[PDB]
Amino acid sequence: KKEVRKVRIALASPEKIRSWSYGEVEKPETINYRTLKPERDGLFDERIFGPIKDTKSIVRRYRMGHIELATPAAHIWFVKDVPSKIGT
Amino acid sequence: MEIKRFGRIREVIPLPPLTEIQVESYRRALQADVPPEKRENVGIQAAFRETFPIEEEDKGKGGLVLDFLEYRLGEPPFPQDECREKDLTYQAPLYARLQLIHKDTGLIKEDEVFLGHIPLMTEDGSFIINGADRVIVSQIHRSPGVYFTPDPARPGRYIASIIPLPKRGPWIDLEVEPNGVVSMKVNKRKFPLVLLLRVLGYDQETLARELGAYGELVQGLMDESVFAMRPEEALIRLFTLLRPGDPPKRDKAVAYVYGLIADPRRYDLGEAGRYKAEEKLGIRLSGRTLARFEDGEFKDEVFLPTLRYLFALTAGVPGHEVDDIDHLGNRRIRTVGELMTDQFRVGLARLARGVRERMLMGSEDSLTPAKLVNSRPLEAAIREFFSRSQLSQFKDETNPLSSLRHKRRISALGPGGLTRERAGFDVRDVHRTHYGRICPVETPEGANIGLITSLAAYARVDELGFIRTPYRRVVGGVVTDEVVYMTATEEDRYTIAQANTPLEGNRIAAERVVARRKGEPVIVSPEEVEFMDVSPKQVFSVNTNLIPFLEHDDANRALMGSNMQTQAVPLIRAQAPVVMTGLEERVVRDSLAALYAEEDGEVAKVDGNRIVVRYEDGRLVEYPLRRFYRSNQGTALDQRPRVVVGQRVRKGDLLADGPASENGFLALGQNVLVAIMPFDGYNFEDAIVISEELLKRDFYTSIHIERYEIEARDTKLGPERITRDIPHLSEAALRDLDEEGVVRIGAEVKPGDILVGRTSFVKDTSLRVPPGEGGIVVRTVRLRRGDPGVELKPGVREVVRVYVAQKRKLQVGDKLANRHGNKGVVAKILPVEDMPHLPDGTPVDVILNPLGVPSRMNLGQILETHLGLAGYFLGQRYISPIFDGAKEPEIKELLAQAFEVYFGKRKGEGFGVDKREVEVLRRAEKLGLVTPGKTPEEQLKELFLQGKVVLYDGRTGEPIEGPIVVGQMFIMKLYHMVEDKMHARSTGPYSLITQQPLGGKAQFGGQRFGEMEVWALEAYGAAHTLQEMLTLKSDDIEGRNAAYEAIIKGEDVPEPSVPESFRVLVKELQALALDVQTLDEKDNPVDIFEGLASKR
Amino acid sequence: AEPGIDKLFGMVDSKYRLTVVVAKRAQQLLRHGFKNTVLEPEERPKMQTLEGLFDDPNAVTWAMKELLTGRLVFGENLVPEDRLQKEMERLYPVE
Amino acid sequence: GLPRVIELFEARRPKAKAVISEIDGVVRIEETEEKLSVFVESEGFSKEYKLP
Amino acid sequence: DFDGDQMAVHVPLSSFAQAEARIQMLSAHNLLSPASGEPLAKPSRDIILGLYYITQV
Amino acid sequence: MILEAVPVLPPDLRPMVQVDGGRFATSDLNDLYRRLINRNNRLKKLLAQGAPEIIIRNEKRMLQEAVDALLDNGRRGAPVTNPGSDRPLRSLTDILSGKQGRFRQNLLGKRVDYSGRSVIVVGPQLKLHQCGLPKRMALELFKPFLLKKMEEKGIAPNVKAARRMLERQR
Amino acid sequence: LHDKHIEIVVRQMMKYVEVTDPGDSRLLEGQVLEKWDVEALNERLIAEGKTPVAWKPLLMGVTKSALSTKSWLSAASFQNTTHVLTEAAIAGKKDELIGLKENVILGRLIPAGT
Ligand SMILES: [Mg+2]
Repeated sequence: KKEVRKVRIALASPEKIRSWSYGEVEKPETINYRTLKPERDGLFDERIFGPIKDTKSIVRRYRMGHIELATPAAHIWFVKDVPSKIGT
Repeated sequence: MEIKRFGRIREVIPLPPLTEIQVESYRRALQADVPPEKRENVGIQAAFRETFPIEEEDKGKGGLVLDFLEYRLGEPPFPQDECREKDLTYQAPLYARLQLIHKDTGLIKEDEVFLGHIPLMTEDGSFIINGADRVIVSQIHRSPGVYFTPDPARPGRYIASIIPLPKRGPWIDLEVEPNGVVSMKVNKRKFPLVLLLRVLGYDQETLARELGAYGELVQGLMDESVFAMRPEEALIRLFTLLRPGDPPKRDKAVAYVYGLIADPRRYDLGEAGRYKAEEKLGIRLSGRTLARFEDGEFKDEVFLPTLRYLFALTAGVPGHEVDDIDHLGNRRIRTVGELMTDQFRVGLARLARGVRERMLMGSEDSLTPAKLVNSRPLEAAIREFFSRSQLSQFKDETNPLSSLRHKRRISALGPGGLTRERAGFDVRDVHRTHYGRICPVETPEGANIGLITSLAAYARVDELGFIRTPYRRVVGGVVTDEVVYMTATEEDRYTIAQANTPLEGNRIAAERVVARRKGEPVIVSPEEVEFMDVSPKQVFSVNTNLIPFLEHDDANRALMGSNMQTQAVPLIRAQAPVVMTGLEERVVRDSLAALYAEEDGEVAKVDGNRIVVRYEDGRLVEYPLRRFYRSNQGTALDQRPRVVVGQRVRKGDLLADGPASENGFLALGQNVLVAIMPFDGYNFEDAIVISEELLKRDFYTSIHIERYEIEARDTKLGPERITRDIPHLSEAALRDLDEEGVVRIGAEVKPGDILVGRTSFVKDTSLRVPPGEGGIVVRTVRLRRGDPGVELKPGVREVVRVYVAQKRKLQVGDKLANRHGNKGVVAKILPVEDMPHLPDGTPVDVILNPLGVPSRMNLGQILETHLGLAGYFLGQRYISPIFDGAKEPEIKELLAQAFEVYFGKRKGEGFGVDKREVEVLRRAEKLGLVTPGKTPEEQLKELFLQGKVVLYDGRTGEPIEGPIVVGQMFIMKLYHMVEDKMHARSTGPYSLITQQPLGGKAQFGGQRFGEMEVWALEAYGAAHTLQEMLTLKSDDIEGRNAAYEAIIKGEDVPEPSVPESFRVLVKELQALALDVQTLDEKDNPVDIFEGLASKR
Repeated sequence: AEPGIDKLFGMVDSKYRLTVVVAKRAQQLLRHGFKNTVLEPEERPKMQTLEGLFDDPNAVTWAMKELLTGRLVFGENLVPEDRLQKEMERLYPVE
Repeated sequence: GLPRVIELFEARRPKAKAVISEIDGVVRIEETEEKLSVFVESEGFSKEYKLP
Repeated sequence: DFDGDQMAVHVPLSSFAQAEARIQMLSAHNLLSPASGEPLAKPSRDIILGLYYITQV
Repeated sequence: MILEAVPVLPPDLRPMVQVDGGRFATSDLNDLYRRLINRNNRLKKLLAQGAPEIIIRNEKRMLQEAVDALLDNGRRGAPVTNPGSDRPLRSLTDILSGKQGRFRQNLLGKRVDYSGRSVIVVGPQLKLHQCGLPKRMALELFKPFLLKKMEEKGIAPNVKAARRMLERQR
Repeated sequence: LHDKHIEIVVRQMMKYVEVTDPGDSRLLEGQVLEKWDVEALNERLIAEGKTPVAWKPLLMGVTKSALSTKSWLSAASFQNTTHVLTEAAIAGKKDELIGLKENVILGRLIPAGT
């Protein structure tokens, strides 16, 4: 019910990644051309995101999962930045 | 209607044909029109010789000598008419004869290959690309030569430069840094020029003898005597100066690159570089550019002159050696044929690449025909230039005059290198050289103002984009009727006398006469002019010269009027101006609207679509007559039948006047009696008030032609059948769709009426009548899978074309303007019952708001008002040269004549003056407008000679205080372009990716809302209205439909949510490493996604 | 343009407050059925083709007129919203 | 004209800049042929201004 | 002017939106220039001329 | 500061729309997500299978490069879709930026439906308090209110019978 | 035109000064003056201990003055949301809902009007 009077930008912890994440996608299976349903828990699994059918798919468009890289990754910006924040 | 021409100037020569520019360019581009042995080699043969000779001499086995002998293309594969009916392109297949030789004995010669199906130029000049024809445009640029400018930073010292084109190729730059530097840059890097001179064959001793003979900086080249003692070694040292990681041992490796073909420009030898060379610096041009490779040594008859030039201009004054950048004389023009030939050469070069690879891959010599030849590359390249090149576009099919003007106008911009959009301020101002060269009033106003203009009407290109203009030779006190088309540069060499000067024949009539010495007014004796202005006409382009009384009008709106002259739509009724310039005959002559009888003869038959003539030669030929032909914009196209059967017509006799010709005369728009007076509010600023009669009479109307089209496809979901079926509800509207899929012809159409039936996946998916207006069905085309010569695109199961016609009468919102510049839009047509009427029942057609003229600077319009008013009673026309034409003395003469006519017949009616006339005349005396004591007859006559007279109201019938000038004004209806039509959509479609409403073919479409509009809303406290706009009327499908339903039941609309694009951007932020938290009044997260984000 | 706009201006501290008040009153007339009026019976907005303007051709005129009357009292924060709406809904079957 | 206000809003260096009095004193110019040397001279010191 | 240029139009929908539009966006309500205090409804040339002519002596 | 648990866009956000006949138009994010998944998958496999250190560092480079490309295409080479077009897939940076990007798109919202435009004519009779309106535009505009009223009257049986009644000029 | 407008224009263009005496933060920092006298009150009025934030008012190009801005929303507007948000994230950024632009992208009512 509160009206937004401020916005706040902050970094995210992978733990925080999970803090919202609705599971993880692990094999990139959009859909079979026969079966046009989200094939697996893949990049569009209904459960990870939400019911495709009417709460309708809005929750899908809002609920988000994560993907865990075995090898950690680096935010390209923080180095590619003209001042490479990490390198500085 | 006798023609009273007032201007008395002996035009020694007539106007030349207009559009040859586009013909010859193409015509001269293709010498194939004559025997390939004909000397014309520009275009085709030049590209052959440049790129045909593909040699692999020593690479494995070489000796590949594929030599061109003879080319030709002489067939349009299908007729232009068919090339429209089917969207086929009018072309000719060009065969290039070629013979292959090798180091081995044996000469395989594959003669003919249809390499190039090059579109053939239409008689007009346009080319049929796909069903329709386009037109190419020419441009301006820097003439390729040698030019000189003081050093931008170093003002004391200047610099010289040589400009070879194409761009790829070194740009010669020469400057002297007296500290010991002789700086020449080819592309980027400086190089001491003297080393190159020695490379060329020049010794320091002679270089100084004949160079330092007069100048001082010659010692700046003797200094490098270290490289001055090794001439040919100097070349290897040159390539050492090159640092490409390459071995300096190359006798002329890069020297050829700096020779004649590739980097040095191939500009015509003699003027293209020589004239710049012969004239400015240097004498002879042995080879267009600097080239010598026959003996390993080099010859360059330019760089020695260039350096002699630098010496001269730096030290002495052997001439006036300073080249102007913006002077037209050194600024050249480009033709279409050049583009044909350069894309042609690009295609040949690419083909040389492939044939080169294939010959070496080609094991045996039995490879000339196919293994060496494949037309795919250059053929597609020509297609790309004539279709994928932006230069050529739609042709101006507004009126024949519009077309001719468009076809004889040149711009500055083009590929961009010549000149791009952001720098024209200096170019936009009319150079002095434009005199007799460029009409500075024809340029398109706007961003591209000073960018485009029609050349001087009488001025023409002599050889190479260089305008020469007629000028009356004037010898001493004797002028010569001989006219010399002078070069702009040559123009400065003399004193050009004006044409307005009176003469007694070949001898002037004034000792003190102005002349154009070098673009200045020089008031000198008659003996000081070498040439005198042939005519004011030569001063302007064609479109300039068609407004009679230019002598009393401002250029600001003179350009406006000349431009609006192009947008005239040919009318149902074609009228010629009451006062003309004199070219309408020549206009309809050069502009092929009307038909003209070749020679003397008689009419065999004149049918509504044909005319068989029988000439005095004993022959007879028939010519089909264009009844109704659509334009680029959907207008009528007819040659008005002007000759009866068995009618003796002479040579060049107009046969059927074009769509906008009265009697072999320019006739568009109409002449209407008009009175200028500030009426209530319907002549507000430039609003025009019209009486009803011009609608009662068939006096302003045209047919507009609409060309719809649809197709059936074979969707993988199921081919989209073009059918009559609307599955769900109603068959009643299907009666109109008479045949299955296709509709019946010759019917009116209402908005939303089915046009082409069809169903997708079955799901009903068919064509309908577009919203707005449709007229009557006229034609259809049905190219199903049965493609006779058509290639329906993939997926396209079939195609269909539909033609409707709507006889558009002039209506309330229409817009009109006069030749003299003043424009406006019809404000209201008033019932002629009460509208003001003359003492004679005859009332005027249009009443204007006078306040317009004073701000405007245009008196020629009122002068024409008087002239047309006179011609009214005189029932006769006039010819007024722009400045030499009528004079106000003759104006008052005709005024007295016409008033005498009118009121002598008034008297014969048994009626002189009315009490209203007497009172108004008394009041004019009160204002002094009429001399007190003069007869009401005589003072009314003077008022008439004033061009003003009395008027009666009609509603209150009262006479009008203050006499008013009126006349028969030749007013035109401008292009009532599509912006006129309502673009008013409430509900309908939306975008795919976004939910912003977008209709179009189905529904009108949502209007652009812009940003500064929201800024204005911001200025007001428009909070929830703006919220509604951006949410209920901008993006929110759910909210917009919710408001839809609220309105449907008529209740209070719902509450818009948080901007969902906003939430989407929030989710985007969260998607990346960024985390976004909304904050409370105190620092606390506040949730936008109420329960749609928290897990569980 | 609008009657007694000067008078209402005087009774209204801020132009935007007058705007908000008028709009709130109009939407009141709308939501609870148009019977949310106080000066309707004797003098009233009236149409031209008929007396249809007695009902609600344009509510905003109704709000303006009632404001010209001292019948309505607009408080920027005058009553707790929950109870105000609750009593409106009990006491207006005009819906 | 317009570029005047343009740079008037963007803090910049005007091309035709006029030397302002660095000090609050009196003025004493040396009229040297090449360039004047105008000093804001006051009871402590004079500020050089080399006027072209 | 009347040289051909065509204008657009939209509408406020919500009762409050319409109220706000009519209130502070009415031209009959928007008289003086707020940019500077000049009135932006300056009488035009035709009416000005008519009154000058009528009131002249 | 670095990335190890990359959240995966909600499904419709990178929509896959069926164009027709079986072809699929997919927002390029998935085109990259798939590759990322493959990257990580083979990495897991080889870490289970064997340690070819040169090889392992190879898959590490491909993994990190895929991560960066997903964050941004073009910063290091120009990754694009399969053969057919050398057009780098719009990355997160591309979606959020550009002359027509997420910031450009979101802030403006250039399209209003109940809008129109056409030529004007003076209203000398008109008072400024009013406006000169040709009916035939207000017709389409107020179709909603028009149906509302003409159902408020007996003009059509229902709102939709009204739609049919008013869909024709005749 | 009444001079009110230019008054606002300049008062807004030159609303930043650069510290010369560090207080809590470094002297070499040029930003909102009003922020600066508020800080001075804090450090010496609200805070005991006269840690002076000495500054010189900043004559700043109006283009720069806009570019020299607080909210990351508008800052991320034109040049590069990448780098802008780089700073916006490196430090916990708390952008107050002030200024019409960012208020608008959020779609929240501008404070003006109603
Ligand atoms: Mg205009």
